[PDB]
Amino acid sequence: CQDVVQDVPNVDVQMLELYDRMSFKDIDGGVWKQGWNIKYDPLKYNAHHKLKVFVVPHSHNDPGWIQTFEEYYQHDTKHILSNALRHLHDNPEMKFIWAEISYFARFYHDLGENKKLQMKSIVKNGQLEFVTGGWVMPDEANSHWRNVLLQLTEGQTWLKQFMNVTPTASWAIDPFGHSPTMPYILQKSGFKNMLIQRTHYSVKKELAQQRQLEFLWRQIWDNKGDTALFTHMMPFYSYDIPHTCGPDPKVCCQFDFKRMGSFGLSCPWKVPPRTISDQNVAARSDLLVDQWKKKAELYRTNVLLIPLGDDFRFKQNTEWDVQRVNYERLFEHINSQAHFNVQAQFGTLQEYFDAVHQAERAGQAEFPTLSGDFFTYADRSDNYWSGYYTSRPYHKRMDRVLMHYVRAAEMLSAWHSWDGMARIEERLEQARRELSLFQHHDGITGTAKTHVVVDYEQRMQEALKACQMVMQQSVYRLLTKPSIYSPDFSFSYFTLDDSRWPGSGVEDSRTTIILGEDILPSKHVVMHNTLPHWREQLVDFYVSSPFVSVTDLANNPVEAQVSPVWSWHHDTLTKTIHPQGSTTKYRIIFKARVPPMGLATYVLTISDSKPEHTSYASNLLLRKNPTSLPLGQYPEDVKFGDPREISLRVGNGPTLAFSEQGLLKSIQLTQDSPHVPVHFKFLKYGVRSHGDRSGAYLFLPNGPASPVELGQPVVLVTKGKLESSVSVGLPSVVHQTIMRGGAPEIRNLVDIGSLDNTEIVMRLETHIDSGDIFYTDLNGLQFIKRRRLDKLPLQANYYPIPSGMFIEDANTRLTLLTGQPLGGSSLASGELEIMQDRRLASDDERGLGQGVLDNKPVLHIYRLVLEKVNNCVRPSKLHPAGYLTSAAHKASQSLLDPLDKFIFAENEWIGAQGQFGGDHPSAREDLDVSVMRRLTKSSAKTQRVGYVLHRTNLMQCGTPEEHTQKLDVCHLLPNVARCERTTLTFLQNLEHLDGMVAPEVCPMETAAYVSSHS
Ligand SMILES: [O-]S([O-])([O-])O[C@@H](CO)[C@H](O)C[S@+]1C[C@@H](O)[C@H](O)[C@H]1CO
Ligand SMILES: *[C@@H]1O[C@H](CO)[C@@H](O)[C@H](O)[C@H]1NC(C)=O
Ligand SMILES: [Zn+2]
Repeated sequence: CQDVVQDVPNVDVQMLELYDRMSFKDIDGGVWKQGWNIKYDPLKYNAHHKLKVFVVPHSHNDPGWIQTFEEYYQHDTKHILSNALRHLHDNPEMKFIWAEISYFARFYHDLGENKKLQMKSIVKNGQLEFVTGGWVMPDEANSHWRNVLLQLTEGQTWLKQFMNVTPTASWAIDPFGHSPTMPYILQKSGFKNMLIQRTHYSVKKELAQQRQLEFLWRQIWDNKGDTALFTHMMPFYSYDIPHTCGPDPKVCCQFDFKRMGSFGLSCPWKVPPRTISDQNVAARSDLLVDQWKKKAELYRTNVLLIPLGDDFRFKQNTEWDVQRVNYERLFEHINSQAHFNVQAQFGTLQEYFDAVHQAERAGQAEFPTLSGDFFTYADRSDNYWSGYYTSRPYHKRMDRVLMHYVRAAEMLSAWHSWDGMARIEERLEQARRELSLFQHHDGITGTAKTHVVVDYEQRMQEALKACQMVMQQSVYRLLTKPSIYSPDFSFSYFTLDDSRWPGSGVEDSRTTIILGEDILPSKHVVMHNTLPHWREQLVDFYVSSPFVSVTDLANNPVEAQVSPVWSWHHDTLTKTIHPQGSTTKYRIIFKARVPPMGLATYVLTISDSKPEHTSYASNLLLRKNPTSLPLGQYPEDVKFGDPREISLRVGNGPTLAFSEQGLLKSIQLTQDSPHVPVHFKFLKYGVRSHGDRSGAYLFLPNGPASPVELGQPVVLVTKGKLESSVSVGLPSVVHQTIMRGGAPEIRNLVDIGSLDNTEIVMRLETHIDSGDIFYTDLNGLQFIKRRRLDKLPLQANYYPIPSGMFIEDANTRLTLLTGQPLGGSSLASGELEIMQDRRLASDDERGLGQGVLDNKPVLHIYRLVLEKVNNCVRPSKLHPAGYLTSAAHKASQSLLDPLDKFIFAENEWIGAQGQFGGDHPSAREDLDVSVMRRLTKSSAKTQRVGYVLHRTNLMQCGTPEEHTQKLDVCHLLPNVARCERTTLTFLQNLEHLDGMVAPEVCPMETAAYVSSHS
């Protein structure tokens, strides 16, 4: 295994180092506004060395943006695909590339058999070529790598089954900045090449000057280069025709033949295209070839890529004709005029890359190596696209909830083969496709119109219901004696209980377990643990009495804590935000211990008085002018006091101190240690009153944030043996710090209300001497070093926080893990900050045509880990990566993949068993079974199950290793007949494994395996 910590890779271009050296000046470059006047030597190409030009027709089809997926399909995409089929069928030399398989599958399934056969023929013959082949072209900033892989697999599995092709070239022309997680996944999925477009204009200028727009993109920790993927970065401001033929858009616009008038389009540079004729073709070719030769100067081979397309293009038959015929007249002239020394033709993306590599193998070019990312993007001036790291945060959080539900449903149902009548494959395909759709770069990014966001939300709600159905049917089968198991596949044997989604204060969605002497004495509950190691976690349920005790199925008592159910209300009469307690529902909390990838059953029983093994939390309301808070049968009366500082400690965990406003002020790790200053603060950013306005995409603050005025907020303190917490009702946020014995959990119920042109940020202030360095993750896969640059504006220093961020000095680190992707930064030494929500009245001029005024309450979740790191073996000062500690990684897993909780719905569960998975190996803590998916339906004689195994890399800080068993996923199911290592999409077998054993993977590596069973 390569060492991912101690060896700094030697690359030609390292983006953090490049950023430190670049000046980012926004100077007027002439017709190429963000470049320079390109010069070329006419003698470079000649009879023996021609410029080969591939014009690649394309149509960018967003799966929802300004219209829903179905609206665009009916109004635009079905016509584009129908006319592409007709035009390509009738014109053998014409080509076209297609990226979004969600639309292609929606079209293909509605085609009659004759047309399906025609479509297969134009794909098999190379006229229509799929690029990437994912369900969507995903966002790369907020998306979790697991979902990037899910959507890639959904599209490529469809293509392999119906079109018999698997793309090896990727096309990503629209995500708003680019992540190295893409080449990581693509290279492990059989890809050989990829293309990107939206990178900072200063980066395009810098790389173009050095002819470094094509590079071998490797991961930041990869010393050897085995992760490298050839990448082509486009050079110009857009993927539209005016910015793809060459440097001067006023010229290139004249070669978009859809802009002459009858189509409702024109050239903003005020010179229109003119139909090519024998009388103007020589002058028109002179102009076009000059643009091509200038673009070719920015690259190293004699093969040039000229994309020809835009949003929802190639819709009308007349458009296909006007583009094709005019370009064919130009090719016939150009290719017959020896003085140009050019051979131009329509081509596909793969044809371009194959020709580039032929040139490379002939020794005509060598390419530079590069590591790093391409965030934060700016397309012009100071317009940095860091707003979408937070926009529509409710749906960003929903993404992570559904991510976990899809994994748990696929894993729980994989253990058995299911009859078709159970509809398991049907529900899982629906859930995978809705979650995959939301990965679109106008989905999770929060950049779609309001009614489109509603459509994505409704699709994800249906997907969550599908996952619940599959999970509860699977639990009933896994934990019932087989000769008693009697399923009705439409029945709800269990209901899921989720304490953090939608969340208290967001939706009253949780069911209360109703117990009573005259109705039902007890109730079975079951926890599922999707992670491959034994895990304990506190779990809570609502119950109708405070006198409840817990037992396991061997009837052993389990220690439990009962607390009240508190709900916060913005009281419009008293004008205060304060909590109300229930006098008939209570929370019972206990530690569940669950096997690796397994299940554990417990029983909740009512008694007429306080049970021996259940304790009750005390509650203290700190506020001036208190009023009583009765809690029914709850045995401890609520206490009151004026606001004051308070300190709490659960178990042997840290001691946390809080200000009189209910906000953390310090953390003391052990009995003797210092109370380390760590303070939470909420602030607000505004919008500029002149100049460019923030919107869904852009963050354009009117200066540093201002503190939210807190008034004298009401603070609720709950102190229990198993769980304690401090909650405070602040303007727009009920902020809660929860302690269970380790790093605290933070929950914010964020309701920005009607505060227009406001972005609410949560900041942590410490005295850690971090300087200008901080770390943020990329897609939940890796942590990258960031350097705050005071030569760039505030919004350029914001980065995506898809799952966590940290600051550190020689001795101390503070890590904030998140349960949802949000934007954040470290704007000063010792600080971390993360945006909670943003409400913006204005459109930001990127085509959305609206502000962001559809905010709704969202419950954000976090874990806050303060640690000593002076003993940790960390990368050297020049290494571009960082790595979590064991505690921080476990805290992130507690947010993203918590235990699932199931409540038995009927009165009696006949044949119930106490546990499933007790014999499953408990793997080392850095290893995860990211995906477990049965790949065959029940009629297949040879069943196949796919696994994606990922090992992260955790710092070595002095804790002895201990235990753990080797995990061989190929032997998790019985009767294994074969084990194969495959691409990550499961579509190609790469290695037949000796002894049917699937080896574990190295740190930072991900592998896929398929076991076959007879
Ligand atoms: O013409 S528009 O639609 O206003 O904007 C463009 C060219 O002007 C963009 O390239 C359309 S892209 C399409 C959509 O996926 C992105 O949200 C948009 C960000 O701007
Ligand atoms: C699928 O494509 C392969 C080549 O990639 C070809 O040999 C095969 O016949 C095609 N159809 C089948 C058999 O699946
Ligand atoms: Zn797009």
